[PDB]
Amino acid sequence: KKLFLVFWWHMHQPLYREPYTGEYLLPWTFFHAVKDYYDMPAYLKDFEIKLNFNLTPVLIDQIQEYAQGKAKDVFLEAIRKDPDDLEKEEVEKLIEFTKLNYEKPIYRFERIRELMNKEKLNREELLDLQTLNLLAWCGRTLRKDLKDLLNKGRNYTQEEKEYVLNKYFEIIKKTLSIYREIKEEGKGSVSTSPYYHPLIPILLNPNCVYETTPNVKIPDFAVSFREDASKHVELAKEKYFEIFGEHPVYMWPPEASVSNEALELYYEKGINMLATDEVILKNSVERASPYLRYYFRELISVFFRDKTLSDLIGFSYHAWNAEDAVRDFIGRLKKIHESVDFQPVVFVVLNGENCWEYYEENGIPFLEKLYSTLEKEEWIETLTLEEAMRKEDVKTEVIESVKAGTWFDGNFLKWIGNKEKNEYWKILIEAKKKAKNDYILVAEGSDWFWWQGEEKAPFVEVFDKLFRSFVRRAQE
Ligand SMILES: OC[C@H]1O[C@H](O[C@H]2[C@H](O)[C@@H](O)[C@@H](O[C@H]3[C@H](O)[C@@H](O)[C@@H](OC[C@H]4O[C@H](O[C@H]5[C@H](O)[C@@H](O)[C@@H](O)O[C@@H]5CO)[C@H](O)[C@@H](O)[C@@H]4O)O[C@@H]3CO)O[C@@H]2CO)[C@H](O)[C@@H](O)[C@@H]1O
Repeated sequence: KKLFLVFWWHMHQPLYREPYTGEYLLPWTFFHAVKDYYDMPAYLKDFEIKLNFNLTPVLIDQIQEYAQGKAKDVFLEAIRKDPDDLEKEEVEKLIEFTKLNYEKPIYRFERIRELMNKEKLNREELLDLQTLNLLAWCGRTLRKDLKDLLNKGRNYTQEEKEYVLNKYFEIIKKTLSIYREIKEEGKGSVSTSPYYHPLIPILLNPNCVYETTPNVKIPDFAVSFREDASKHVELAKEKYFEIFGEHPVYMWPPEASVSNEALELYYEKGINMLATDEVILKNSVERASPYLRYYFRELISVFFRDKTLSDLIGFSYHAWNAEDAVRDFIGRLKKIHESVDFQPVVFVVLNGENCWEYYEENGIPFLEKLYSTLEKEEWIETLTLEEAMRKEDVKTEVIESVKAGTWFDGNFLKWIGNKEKNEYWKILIEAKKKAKNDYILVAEGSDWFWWQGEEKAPFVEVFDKLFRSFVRRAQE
């Protein structure tokens, strides 16, 4: 009797490319490409397990632009320059970026602490600040190759910084090829999402928010977004086909977001399986075991992720010693294995790039220990999405209706339903009436609404500038 374990690592960035200048206004796609997007599939070269990945089309576009040398990334330009050529504004931006990342374990360099404690920085100090900001985002592969430069910790020269940059761009240029390779070798399945990561259930039917939050106020949806919902899915299928040569049959719904209407749309678009969150199952049925394959109206297969396990990795284990965290995770799988007489399917689904910056050494000791341990436990079989979809010796159940929601508490409150988020929707609704190009689709991405109307939010003004620039461009 096996336990079937399915990892599905979701990779996404909103479009940081300002449409009028072409400038990438934040470096997050670059930094997660060099830290996570190559290295997460690359674990499959060293560990004999299956791991699955979701890549959004808008992320793929940006990886392609960086790989082609075409991305004009304003923060990265300030890193590359000789410090003697740095603008006053660029020095301020380098300092602020460091301050915002300062407490993350991947920034634990003694030299960064000294530099931040200085009033004015000379050329040699700025070179270290530039290069250490680069090296903080070093991924597993290059932590081996650049080991000696990493152990320097200070006193970096322009030549050394340029060397690091060249190795980083080499990783980016190989990234889409590693996803093709692990897919063709059967080491994992690759899925995609509707193109700009929108909330499909809201685009199809804004009133579905009232299934979980009846007291919420929403704007007047005086225009239909239903055909845009279809476009996001269709364009995503075409982009995936561009990269991999086949149409996708698995999709990750952005924010785990499903509704009866959304599931019908994914079925109509030829999607054979998706996953969503355990809270949706709990809201939709009484007997909510997430260890079964579900069939929605015999049209599409649905798995519900194990929320506990997914959130342990995504939010809890950064605060743990790595061996203890692996012991805890394996112990939880053992208890699931002992708790049922059938073979349970255990979906672990979360973002593949967001939690690691908070782990010691970018979570590399944790993942290496976790993957090494899993590959030797003969009662665990990790599966591709294709294998999870086909497995005959699992329990199944038919489901006829779901209550619409997301993996955020089963509801949509992170993107709609307060004064400030509703103004964004009102802006989008009015722009849609006058839209003349697909930049309206860019503005439908979930990220813009995530950041709106939130205190904290690092670089909130940049996301607001991007959203409103896409809204403006869509009407020209
Ligand atoms: O400067 C701002 C900000 O920018 C950059 O962050 C990027 C991310 O790197 C990028 O991935 C993208 O983030 C979006 C995710 O792609 C999207 O999936 C969603 O992820 C949020 C988390 O969702 C789940 O967590 C849920 C819990 O499970 C549940 O308990 C409850 O807590 O709710 C959570 C959902 O809200 C996944 O489990 C978890 O792993 C995900 O992390 O939304 C993201 C935001 O739209 O885009 C952002 C920028 O928009 C930069 O990389 C980051 O450090 C920086 O602060």
